[PDB]
Amino acid sequence: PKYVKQNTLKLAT
Amino acid sequence: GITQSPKYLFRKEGQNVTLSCEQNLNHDAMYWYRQDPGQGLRLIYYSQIVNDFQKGDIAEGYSVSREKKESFPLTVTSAQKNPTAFYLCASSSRSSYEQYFGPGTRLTVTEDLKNVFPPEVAVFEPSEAEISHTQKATLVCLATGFYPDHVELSWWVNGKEVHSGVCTDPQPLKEQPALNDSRYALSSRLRVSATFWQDPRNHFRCQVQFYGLSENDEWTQDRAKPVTQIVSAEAWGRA
Amino acid sequence: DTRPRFLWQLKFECHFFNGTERVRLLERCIYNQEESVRFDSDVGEYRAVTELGRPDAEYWNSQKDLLEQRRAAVDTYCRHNYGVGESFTVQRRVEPKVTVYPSKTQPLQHHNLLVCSVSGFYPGSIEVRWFRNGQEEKAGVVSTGLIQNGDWTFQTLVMLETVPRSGEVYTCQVEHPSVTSPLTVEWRA
Amino acid sequence: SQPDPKPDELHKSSKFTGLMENMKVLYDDNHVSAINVKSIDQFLYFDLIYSIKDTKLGNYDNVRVEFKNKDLADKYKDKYVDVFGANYYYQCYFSKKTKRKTCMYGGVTEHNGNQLDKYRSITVRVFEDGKNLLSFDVQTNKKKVTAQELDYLTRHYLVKNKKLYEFNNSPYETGYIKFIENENSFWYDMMPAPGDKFDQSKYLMMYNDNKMVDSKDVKIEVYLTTK
Amino acid sequence: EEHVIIQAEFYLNPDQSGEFMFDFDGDEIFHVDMAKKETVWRLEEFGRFASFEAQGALANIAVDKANLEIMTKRSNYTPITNVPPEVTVLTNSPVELREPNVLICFIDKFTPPVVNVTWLRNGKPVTTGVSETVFLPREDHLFRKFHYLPFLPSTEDVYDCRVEHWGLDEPLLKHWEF
Amino acid sequence: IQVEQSPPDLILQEGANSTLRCNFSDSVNNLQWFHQNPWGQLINLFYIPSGTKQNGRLSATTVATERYSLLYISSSQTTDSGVYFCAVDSATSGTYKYIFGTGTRLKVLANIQNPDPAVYQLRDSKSSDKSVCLFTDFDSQTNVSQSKDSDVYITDKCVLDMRDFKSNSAVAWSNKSDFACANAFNNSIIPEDTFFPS
Repeated sequence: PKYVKQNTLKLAT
Repeated sequence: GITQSPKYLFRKEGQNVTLSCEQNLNHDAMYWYRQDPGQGLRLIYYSQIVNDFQKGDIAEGYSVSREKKESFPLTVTSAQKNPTAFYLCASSSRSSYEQYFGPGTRLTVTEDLKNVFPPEVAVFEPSEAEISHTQKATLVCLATGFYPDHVELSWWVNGKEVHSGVCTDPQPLKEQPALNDSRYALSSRLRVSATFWQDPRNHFRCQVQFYGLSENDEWTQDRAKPVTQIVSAEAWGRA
Repeated sequence: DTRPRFLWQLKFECHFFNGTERVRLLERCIYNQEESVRFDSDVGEYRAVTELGRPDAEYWNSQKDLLEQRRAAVDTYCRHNYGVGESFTVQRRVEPKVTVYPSKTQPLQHHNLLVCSVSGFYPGSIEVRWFRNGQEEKAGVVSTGLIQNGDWTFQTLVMLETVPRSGEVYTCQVEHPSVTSPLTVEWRA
Repeated sequence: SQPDPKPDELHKSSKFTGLMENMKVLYDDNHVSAINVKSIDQFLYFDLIYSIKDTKLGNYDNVRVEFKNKDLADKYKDKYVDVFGANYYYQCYFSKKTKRKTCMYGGVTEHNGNQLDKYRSITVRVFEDGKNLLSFDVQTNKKKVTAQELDYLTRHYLVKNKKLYEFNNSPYETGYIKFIENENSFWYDMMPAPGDKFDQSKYLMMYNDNKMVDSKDVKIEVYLTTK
Repeated sequence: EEHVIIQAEFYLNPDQSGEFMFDFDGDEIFHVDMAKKETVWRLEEFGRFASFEAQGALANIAVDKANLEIMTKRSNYTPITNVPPEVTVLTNSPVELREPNVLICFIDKFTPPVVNVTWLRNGKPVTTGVSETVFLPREDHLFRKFHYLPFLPSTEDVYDCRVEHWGLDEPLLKHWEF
Repeated sequence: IQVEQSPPDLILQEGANSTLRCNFSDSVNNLQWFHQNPWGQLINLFYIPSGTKQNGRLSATTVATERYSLLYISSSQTTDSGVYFCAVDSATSGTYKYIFGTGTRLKVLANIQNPDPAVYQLRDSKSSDKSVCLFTDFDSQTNVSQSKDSDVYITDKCVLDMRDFKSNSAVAWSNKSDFACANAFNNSIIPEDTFFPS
């Protein structure tokens, strides 16, 4: 049983 | 894109061979697979990034290198029991995650070099009954009794290569499916208009690019050395 | 240290309604104290909270594969992590320690508070009932509420306003999912 | 100063089922090497970002140098330093203030209060099962040299000549590098942790303390056992 | 409404500090130590049933740093407003003359997430067997923190919880005694 | 970890629609859909770990909870022929450890509007000892089978070069004296309207 994380998105430049 | 050099490889039992894989797509993840005739893809080794190495299903007898983010070569050692396979290299996208495959490399390994033979290329002229009935001429080129299955067939008309009406087999078929070191055979068809064949001026040639032995390989047998040669058979227009 | 401070917060909230039946994913982008950009599974797309969150929502809504991943995250991320921790988070049961004692040293005929100290329990769902010689007393119930210790334990102080006559028996009934029968601790005046 | 390893303290290569190539690449021909450099950026309170361009292969533009505490990061924050040590690419994450990158632990010595005219040679004594095997010299152009720099140079020779780390495993069961300085001594485990996977960042983490030793008084010995 | 699982992530400048943490109904499941790169669970029991790749958490903090730089320039360098913390001192179980207990210092409703908490005994600081929790998230986007102290209940000793924050003009002290 | 593709073999007509299924034993983070051409080149069709995607005539759908993936091919073209692969990256062990399935063998039959079955005796080569028979212009419904005699070699189907339309053709050859075009395709189910010239 592994915990899954959510990837952070880069903001608009 | 992804490149795999060379297209066809041949080495004898005991010898070590390095298979090249290069990509300019700037991908970090690189993969190595092997495909057996009629089977699926089996993972050998994979690299997620430069200096990273991960195991697969059929890992034993193989070794990989990753010094740069562009190249990832696969080395086949004498430890591998069955090295004769169609090796495929892949590269996964960093943003799209799409796995992209290269052209592939056909490797053949045998214990005895006497099993190596060049192809027996022959062109068979179309029947007079076909020209009178269907009003079309079908030329058949046959490359028989060759080992390994490394052949590149191409039709040539008046010195120029043609692809229109060319029906060539995708893979060479075994003459004897029971034998392991069996000789291969390849078939091809060239269909052209009736009047074109009736023109003697038109010259037809069937080119077969065979990949066999090199200058480094030692040959003792009385017969000609089966090296990387071009075996051709010619056809002439008749009425 | 007089230099200013700047904070960036990112929260991925997985809301579970009636076990697993309804799952809601809430992505929150917070600058300092004000929330700028957010994603809701009920909405299906990124919606700007403030004026600063407006270019981020437009940039993320343009790519169909970013939205598809966030939409599928209710199963691949929310429902996945729920089952992983189910044995120690949802199904966590700790028996509470019930103690009944008077607040201050006071004799008979005069008022005093009966402290029913309930500590070290999980989950927070608890029912504390007061009894005066078998009969339920609903008036004069002073509760400190539910206090979270932080170490996966809860504590509550339920106090009853009473005037002890002579030999009155005061019982504190504690109902918790960890126990099949309610825990009862009696105190004699 | 530090006690010698216990009968079961040392990591066994037989217990490791992964690939020894991930360990070999750290002590191969490639390493981060820079003379007189200052930190351009800072990712976290315990690390420093240096702009070192890879000229040998061209795999990195910026190098992340991590430390055990905040005090070590603030010490080499502005001062012009010399960077040396083994670098990793997998699980290496950081962002520079407004592309190809690499990460490493410690291995920093001040440029002003160091440097030598002649290359100082340090003798290495390699032992196979407690018995003498071979001896070689390690050269350096500095007085105060990091433990990482000497560990890398010693392993690089043993990989090239005696073949310490191969592709699949190692010809030696256990191994440890010993650094002796007059009365004080310390050691690092050479073999990877037991399992089917090797973590480059977790292993290289032992250099976060940034331990420095004087070249004039340093003595180095290697102890390894056969299968 | 019934059960909420929160993936709390933050980054503070110019301190250059980050935090990756998983929440369950206010209670922390685990947090990733940025320095040693390991998954440190709230309770030892949790690590036996589940696992998490700690190295991956740093990749999220890497984007969190770049995103803060974008938001700072866009807001024209607007700083955070210092919120004073709410300090409460409680006990793990009802006090007994011989039985040991733990003193809980609840630091609630505060921002930025940087606080100096010191346990005081008769005016002198105590560090013997001290245990603390990492910065917990809040629905109002503020922070929560817990500080524990194992002590022997005695009628001669007094306790104080020193709390230092920018939201306070002077350091706050919360008293407890028998 | 375990990938099973259904059907193992599929025979379609030109302009026909059919769905290809891929079933996996564990939860996947990344999924890939491939098309290996008769030469061996794997063409990446879709990256579909979840949702629905469209790429020309082809369409793909994946359900992570249900643990399966579908691949719809509308209006079948002759070039679509080959082997279709389904690569999956399991969450149980390792990231990007793509495991390929058994594969779906597709044979798109090109519709022959004007069929004219005939077995011709090709003019023998002056350098070759082999006698060659040619079975051409036959409809896609008739199947070519291998000879019972081990010395007789029959090629089932050839692949048209990537550059004009083609008709169905089969080549048979043998070194033996007993070989003749009338008995060359005896094991194969040849149509009754086949032309045999004297």
